[PDB]
Amino acid sequence: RRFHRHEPRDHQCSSAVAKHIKAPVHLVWSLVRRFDQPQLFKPFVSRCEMKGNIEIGSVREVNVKSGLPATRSTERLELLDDNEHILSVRFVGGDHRLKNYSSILTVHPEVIDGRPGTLVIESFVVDVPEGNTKDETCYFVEALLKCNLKSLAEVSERLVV
Amino acid sequence: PVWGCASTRGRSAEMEDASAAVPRFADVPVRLLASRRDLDALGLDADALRLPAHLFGVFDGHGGAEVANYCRERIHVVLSAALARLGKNLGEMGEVDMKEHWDDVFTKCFQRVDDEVSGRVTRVVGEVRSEPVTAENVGSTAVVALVCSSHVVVANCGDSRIVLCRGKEPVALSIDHKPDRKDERARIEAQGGKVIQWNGYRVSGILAMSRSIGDRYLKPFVIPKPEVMVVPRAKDDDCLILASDGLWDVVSNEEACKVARRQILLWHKNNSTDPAAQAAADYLMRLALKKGSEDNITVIVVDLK
Ligand SMILES: CC1=CC(=O)CC(C)(C)[C@@]1(O)/C=C/C(C)=C\C(=O)O
Ligand SMILES: [Mg+2]
Ligand SMILES: [Mg+2]
Ligand SMILES: [Mg+2]
Repeated sequence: RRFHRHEPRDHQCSSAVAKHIKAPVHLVWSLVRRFDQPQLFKPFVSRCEMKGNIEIGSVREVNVKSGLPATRSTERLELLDDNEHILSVRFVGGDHRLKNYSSILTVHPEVIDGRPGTLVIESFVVDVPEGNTKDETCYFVEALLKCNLKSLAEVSERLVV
Repeated sequence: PVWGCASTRGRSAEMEDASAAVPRFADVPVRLLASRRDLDALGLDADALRLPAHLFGVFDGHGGAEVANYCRERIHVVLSAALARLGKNLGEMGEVDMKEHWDDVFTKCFQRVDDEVSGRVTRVVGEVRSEPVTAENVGSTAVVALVCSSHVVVANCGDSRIVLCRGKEPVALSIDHKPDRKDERARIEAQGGKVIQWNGYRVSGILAMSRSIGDRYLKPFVIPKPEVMVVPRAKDDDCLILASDGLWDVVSNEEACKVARRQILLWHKNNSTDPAAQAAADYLMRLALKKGSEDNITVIVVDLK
């Protein structure tokens, strides 16, 4: 929990979503660590471009699919601990209403139904846009994150069989 | 019995709009169109009479085109089978509540198609499939118009719209299922969901409509239950306009009606689909492009007179 304890100010909101996955942690992490290919598990991503190798400070340009409140987002890699399985990303651009969005995703070992499994936790802190409440912003972000972690679980478990 | 269909990807990267035009897709039990008393007056109430019907459909897909295409391929088959079965049951009722029966047959049809899409029921492909057709975040609007000699029956599910150009006045045969609707907001919030203003009113701040086929990741807030409107045909009726929001977001009902009627009359005075109605649909599509739409555009025009 020490990695998902943000200190939000009153004009912001912060929350977290979790997902249990019936797959070993190094497979799920092998998926999550591909900073250049978020479409690997994000259902809303249609295209992603990134220049150079993946390093702290790398910036990917993401295009999302139809039926969404936005089309593109510019996201920078803030942290990638390979052995601790920690990925932290900050939104730095795009045409969306998620200003100062920062997220931390951690992958942990866990026994599920007697078999090797994975606990994924993703927390975030974001500025509440003008006109919305905290509950609305956190609800919207939690919905997108829940979809992303559900898809990550399905792709990870399909890669085990 | 005469229509034209214009459809373009437009200024978009992908095509996720689909449409259907199936003539004689089914035989409608006449007891769904006339009361048993008016038919008994002509002695046409003992056996099971049937009147052939045509089906037109527009399906605005999002997150992909798989669900829209599937609706185009399946909705008319399922609806035809359902009407066929209901024909063997209308004769067992002293008085037929026609509107409730249309609502039930379209609701069961749309729910069946949605269950096939989500994988809750199996589907026939000599082979059977049970997995979902596509990802949970893929969905589609569905507006269908059953046209027959006596009535037009409209089933709407989403923000695509159909307009009847009647006389000097356009009559909307479907109300857009945007989540900001008072009854739809009441339903969604009553189920524990949220309607959030996030670049438009959206379910959970994500989807800009409250009803669609598929989109199982937003259930039970997004439902595939359609709203049905039964309208009798009159000699005032000129044409039907079925379109996705690629037209309605930039063209109003009145402008679409006057433009389509003028284009049909112009083609007729100057001179399988119909050439005049096709000219009307093409004119509407290119008019939506000219106004500045960056969306997929699908327009079906059905000449009634
Ligand atoms: C799906 C989508 C819709 C938006 O309105 C904003 C944005 C384009 C940023 C987003 O891609 C959001 C992505 C989020 C919250 C998390 C992620 O995927 O890591
Ligand atoms: Mg679409
Ligand atoms: Mg619209
Ligand atoms: Mg559209």
